[PDB]
Amino acid sequence: IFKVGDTVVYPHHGAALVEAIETRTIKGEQKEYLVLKVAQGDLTVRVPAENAEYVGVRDVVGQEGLDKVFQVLRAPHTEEPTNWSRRYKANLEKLASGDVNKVAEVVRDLWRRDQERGLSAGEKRMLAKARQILVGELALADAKAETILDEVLAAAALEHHHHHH
Amino acid sequence: IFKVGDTVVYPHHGAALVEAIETRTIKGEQKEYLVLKVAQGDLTVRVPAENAEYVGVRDVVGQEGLDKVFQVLRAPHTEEPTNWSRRYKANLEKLASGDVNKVAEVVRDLWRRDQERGLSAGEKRMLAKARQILVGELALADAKAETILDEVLAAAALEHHHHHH
Repeated sequence: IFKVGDTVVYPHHGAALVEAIETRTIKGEQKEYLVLKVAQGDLTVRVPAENAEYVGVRDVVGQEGLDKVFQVLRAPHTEEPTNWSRRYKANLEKLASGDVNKVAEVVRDLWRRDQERGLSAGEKRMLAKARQILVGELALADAKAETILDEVLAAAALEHHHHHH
Repeated sequence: IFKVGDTVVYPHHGAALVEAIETRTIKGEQKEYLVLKVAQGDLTVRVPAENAEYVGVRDVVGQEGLDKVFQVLRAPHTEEPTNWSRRYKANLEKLASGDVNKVAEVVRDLWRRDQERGLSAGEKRMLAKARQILVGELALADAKAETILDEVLAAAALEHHHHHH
């Protein structure tokens, strides 16, 4: 489909924080607006509450926790053990860690391996499990929200982000 | 749903440009990757071509044209004629202009009026028409792509973006 010079709409997914809610009466009804901190404070976006179709993320994670997860999934230079066993054992340790950032590394590495060379049976089952742990650490206590979240995270996992300002 | 302190995933939609396509052979198959210029050159994202589910945008518009349209739709300080007739006549002129930026102003103003106070019958029909012109100026020569594009533009229209770096 794509060729050099093509312009597309890219969804730069990221963490946003509700810093304020504005209530207005427009005659003669109540209207609520979210004031969002997005891009780590570089941008304020104000959006109607009823037109805010965004997946929520747990408070223990927060804006910084969520942006960190995105950074991990989008990390371009990864170091993966070449040998299956060393790699499997390391990811096993990561899934048992309780650190969402390490779970993200597993999800990232395995999604990329899947599209690149394909997964072994155990690796495929590991990916199914890691994705579910990651979503579980992030999503609000909903199955539709978890599906959307899983898609967003999977797409991020495939992306290498290079920052140059 | 939402309250202050809540963290969400915000899709910061924007223009991306395919600057390069990388071809790789991973034994022993061909794999294509897009090298995207996103955030006006602040970020490079590299994504597998087969996993790039992005709406394309016409070349006459381009990356700068597309980002401009987003800026217009997200403009927070708008000046709209209070009187219905003055407002209607101005938007009529804009829809006949051939300038996609002016069409964007109509789409923006009417989406916001709709959620705020509601539209008159003529204004509602104007919005239906403006959205279709805007999509037509942007989309590739597909009805699924136009639907997604229309949703993206509508969501942008409702958003006030404040830049503070």
